Amino acid sequence: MKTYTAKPETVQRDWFVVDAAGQTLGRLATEIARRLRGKHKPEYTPHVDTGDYIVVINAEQVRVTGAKTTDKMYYHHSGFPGGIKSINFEKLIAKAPERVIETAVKGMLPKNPLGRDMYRKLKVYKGASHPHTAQQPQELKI
Amino acid sequence: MTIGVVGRKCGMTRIFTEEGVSIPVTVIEVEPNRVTQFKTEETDGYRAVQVTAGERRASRVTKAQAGHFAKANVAAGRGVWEFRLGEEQYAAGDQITVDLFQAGQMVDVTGESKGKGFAGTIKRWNFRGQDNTHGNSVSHRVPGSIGQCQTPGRVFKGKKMSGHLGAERVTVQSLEIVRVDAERNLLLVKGAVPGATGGDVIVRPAAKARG
Amino acid sequence: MKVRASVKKLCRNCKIIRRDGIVRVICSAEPRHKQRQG
Amino acid sequence: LWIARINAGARQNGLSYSRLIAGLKKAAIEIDRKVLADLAVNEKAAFTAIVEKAKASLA
Amino acid sequence: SRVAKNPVKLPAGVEIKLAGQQLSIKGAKGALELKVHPSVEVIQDSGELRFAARNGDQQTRAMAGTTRALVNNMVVGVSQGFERKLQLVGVGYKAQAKGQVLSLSLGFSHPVDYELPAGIVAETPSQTDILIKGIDKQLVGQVAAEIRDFRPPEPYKGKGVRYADEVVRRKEAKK
RNA sequence: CUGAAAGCAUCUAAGCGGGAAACUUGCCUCAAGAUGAGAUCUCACUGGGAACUUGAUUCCCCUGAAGGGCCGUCGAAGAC
RNA sequence: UGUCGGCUCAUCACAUCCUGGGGCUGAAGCCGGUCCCAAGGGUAUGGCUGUUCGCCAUUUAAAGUGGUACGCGAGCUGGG
RNA sequence: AGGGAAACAACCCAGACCGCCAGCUAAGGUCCCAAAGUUGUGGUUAAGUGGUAAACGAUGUGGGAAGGCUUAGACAGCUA
Ligand SMILES: [Mg+2]
Ligand SMILES: [Mg+2]
Ligand SMILES: [Mg+2]
Ligand SMILES: [Mg+2]
Ligand SMILES: [Mg+2]
Ligand SMILES: [Mg+2]
Ligand SMILES: [Mg+2]
Ligand SMILES: [Mg+2]
Ligand SMILES: [Mg+2]
Ligand SMILES: [Mg+2]
Ligand SMILES: [Mg+2]
Ligand SMILES: [Mg+2]
Ligand SMILES: [Mg+2]
Ligand SMILES: [Mg+2]
Ligand SMILES: [Mg+2]
Ligand SMILES: [Mg+2]
Ligand SMILES: [Mg+2]
Ligand SMILES: [Mg+2]
Ligand SMILES: [Mg+2]
Ligand SMILES: [Mg+2]
Ligand SMILES: [Mg+2]
Ligand SMILES: [Mg+2]
Ligand SMILES: [Mg+2]
Ligand SMILES: [Mg+2]
Ligand SMILES: [Mg+2]
Ligand SMILES: [Mg+2]
Ligand SMILES: [Mg+2]
Ligand SMILES: [Mg+2]
Ligand SMILES: [Mg+2]
Ligand SMILES: [Mg+2]
Ligand SMILES: [Mg+2]
Ligand SMILES: [Mg+2]
Ligand SMILES: [Mg+2]
Ligand SMILES: [Mg+2]
Ligand SMILES: [Mg+2]
Ligand SMILES: [Mg+2]
Ligand SMILES: [Mg+2]
Ligand SMILES: [Mg+2]
Ligand SMILES: [Mg+2]
Ligand SMILES: [Mg+2]
Ligand SMILES: [Mg+2]
Ligand SMILES: [Mg+2]
Ligand SMILES: [Mg+2]
Ligand SMILES: [Mg+2]
Ligand SMILES: [Mg+2]
Ligand SMILES: [Mg+2]
Ligand SMILES: [Mg+2]
Ligand SMILES: [Mg+2]
Ligand SMILES: [Mg+2]
Ligand SMILES: [Mg+2]
Ligand SMILES: [Mg+2]
Ligand SMILES: [Mg+2]
Ligand SMILES: [Mg+2]
Ligand SMILES: [Mg+2]
Ligand SMILES: [Mg+2]
Ligand SMILES: [Mg+2]
Ligand SMILES: [Mg+2]
Ligand SMILES: [Mg+2]
Ligand SMILES: [Mg+2]
Ligand SMILES: [Mg+2]
Ligand SMILES: [Zn+2]
Repeated sequence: MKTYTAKPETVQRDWFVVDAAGQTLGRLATEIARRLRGKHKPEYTPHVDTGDYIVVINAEQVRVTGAKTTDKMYYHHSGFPGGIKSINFEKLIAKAPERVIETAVKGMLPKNPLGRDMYRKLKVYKGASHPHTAQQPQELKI
Repeated sequence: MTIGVVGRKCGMTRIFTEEGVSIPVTVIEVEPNRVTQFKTEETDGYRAVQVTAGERRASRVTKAQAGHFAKANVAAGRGVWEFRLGEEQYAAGDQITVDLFQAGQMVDVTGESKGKGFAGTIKRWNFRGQDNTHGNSVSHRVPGSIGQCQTPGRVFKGKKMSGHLGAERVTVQSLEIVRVDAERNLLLVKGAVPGATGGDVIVRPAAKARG
Repeated sequence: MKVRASVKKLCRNCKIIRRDGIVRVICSAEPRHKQRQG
Repeated sequence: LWIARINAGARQNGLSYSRLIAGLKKAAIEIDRKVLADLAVNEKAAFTAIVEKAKASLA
Repeated sequence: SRVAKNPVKLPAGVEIKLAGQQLSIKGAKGALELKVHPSVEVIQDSGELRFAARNGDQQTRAMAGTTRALVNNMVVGVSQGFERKLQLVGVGYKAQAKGQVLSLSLGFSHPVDYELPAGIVAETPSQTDILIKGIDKQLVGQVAAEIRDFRPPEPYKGKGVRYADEVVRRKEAKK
């Protein structure tokens, strides 16, 4: 009698669609990270990808509380001396709405080959529609 | 920008004005250009036109390229180039000559510059040499220091070192058109044009304009 | 304008105002009484 | 690993892990976390019966 | 809040329309006033306009006086248009009003052309006096402040465009 | 500028503006190994059997196109 | 774990020398003084001395202050 | 040695005879990385304070004990 383990070949993956249309960035993102990892399933094992597929439709309408709309800053270094570059929440929504939700969720996942595989099941769009009507996602709240 | 012609660098010369001033001139032969494909919003996204010039043998054009040149009856030529146009209208099978340019009419010229093989730091980056006497040991044209001690402790990316003064592509902006010989297909441009004689150059209206 | 760590009224037309989280003194009589910070 | 699986299976029945252990201990049940995790995966009908016994204990 | 306890007393010729938290005033010599209210402040409708809060909050109490001021401004504007008066001092400082463009000569190397937006209209009874009429205080004041910025008053001679009801600090050269 | 809290005043608490070689574009170059590996035009290939561990399987015979390379004459291209 | 100065090559901070935007002035103008914002680009040649520094001569829009093993000898020198 | 304090001999908990895919706790903790309350009840903060620092300065905000004027008209505004 050994403990059950999930085989990467016979896992079940469903599709969900989430509306980010008045949801806090960090509290929407924790529910996404749970579904992406599979923590909501009794068959969860730490070393296989047993999560679900998540689709986010209204990416640009996510919001932050307080003065974080202006003072929240995103940094990245280009690799050349003095190459630190920055941008804030107002500018990033105008430039790339999807990069806001993708960046939040990506930091809530493990940083290893399996973590990058959990990240490939998240689709983020900015319109009211997605191109995944064939896969027939079902609405998910929060 | 947004439209232009492809030509060949024929060499530099001069012309004298009646007032007696001599103008350095680069002569550019522009064999008439043939439109190959027109790109629109519903098919490619951006708007552009595809152009061919010159002439190529029938045994050097592949079956894939021959059928592309035959959808629009154009006859194959050397190379294929594409100009990104803002708002014009072209149909596959047109002719584009030097007749979209006038005298005056600042233009930009693009070409593949002459290639220096593997240049040192003095030639490539205008470094200055160490002493040729006064005790120097086999270190006359060498670059010198490339970093600091323990802090960093690695050369920084983008350091200026030696190798390949390239045959890259460069543009020379704000060049005046002196004469437009329509019948012999010539453009006379005041100044120097990148590349050697025979190379292909692209002529487009000046982007900056103003002065 | 005079920037000090301790700003306060200098006459009887100086007014204390907090503007964008900064204490300022503005004078309707003498422009020399303008202060920032503090 | 067992705790992470009883937690996921108990919330399917409407109860957290910490509330399930309190209800099980309060009423009678002394089954291990190794067997509770196994029933969560394979015998989902028995697991529901156990959880309804823990919920009925007002805790 | 003393101001919020004072009604507006809308005059005889006016009109009101409250679409929920949306408000508008119709009047002679100008109409079409538009404003949307924060959800914490209430405007009752009767023969008289009165305002009251919804919460006991400090910010809500502050907004119950701002909206009373704003409603008062619109009622006057659609009945008596607001205006501001500008005065020009200095030799060679003259201005001519031409329809929707005001030409100013303020000692630069070229007369400046100021564009008057819709609503407000300017006319100069003299060449050293401007008048900006309008039906809303915010637009009349902003445009008057924009004209005044071209050559703000000098402290040694008062030269430059000024307000007709402005006190200007004058001093003298120590030399 | 409009404007109350605080009958006044007040650039701010709601709302609306001007504002610098700094920031983001605009100018030049590289750029889908951007493993998220994108798009467009055109071209090429239209046979049989068997063994099974019976389908993104293996083995044999026939048939190798579009095209690429080797090779040679070189080049204002180049250390190879 | 090779310690000064010179040469070649640099990189960062801002407590800004110039250029840029402003408040006050015992700011008439031309030039100034002081404080605030600003790091994009610039920022001498020689005579003396081993000199860093310094004093001189003549320029410049200005000839900034500092960290980097008081940056840099498996990059050069070797005057101290 | 083990668990915690991110990593961290000397701090906190606790002293490893061996094995177990059994249970209860210590310090420390329970949104995700990452095991366990997006638990319950009443308040405070608007500073990302929390998540560094003084003399000093300021109509930020909550609570408490008292005072001086005041329908014989108080405090701001305005007319002598
Ligand atoms: Mg060459
Ligand atoms: Mg030299
Ligand atoms: Mg020597
Ligand atoms: Mg030797
Ligand atoms: Mg030698
Ligand atoms: Mg060294
Ligand atoms: Mg390192
Ligand atoms: Mg370099
Ligand atoms: Mg100070
Ligand atoms: Mg401001
Ligand atoms: Mg007011
Ligand atoms: Mg005011
Ligand atoms: Mg505001
Ligand atoms: Mg602006
Ligand atoms: Mg410039
Ligand atoms: Mg590719
Ligand atoms: Mg491709
Ligand atoms: Mg071939
Ligand atoms: Mg072939
Ligand atoms: Mg080829
Ligand atoms: Mg060769
Ligand atoms: Mg040097
Ligand atoms: Mg450099
Ligand atoms: Mg740094
Ligand atoms: Mg500073
Ligand atoms: Mg300076
Ligand atoms: Mg300056
Ligand atoms: Mg200045
Ligand atoms: Mg000044
Ligand atoms: Mg700078
Ligand atoms: Mg700098
Ligand atoms: Mg600098
Ligand atoms: Mg710099
Ligand atoms: Mg910078
Ligand atoms: Mg710029
Ligand atoms: Mg010198
Ligand atoms: Mg010197
Ligand atoms: Mg000497
Ligand atoms: Mg240091
Ligand atoms: Mg030091
Ligand atoms: Mg140093
Ligand atoms: Mg040193
Ligand atoms: Mg140094
Ligand atoms: Mg040496
Ligand atoms: Mg040395
Ligand atoms: Mg050596
Ligand atoms: Mg070394
Ligand atoms: Mg050597
Ligand atoms: Mg010696
Ligand atoms: Mg010697
Ligand atoms: Mg330890
Ligand atoms: Mg620590
Ligand atoms: Mg540890
Ligand atoms: Mg326990
Ligand atoms: Mg405890
Ligand atoms: Mg980890
Ligand atoms: Mg957990
Ligand atoms: Mg709660
Ligand atoms: Mg913080
Ligand atoms: Mg902090
Ligand atoms: Zn004063």
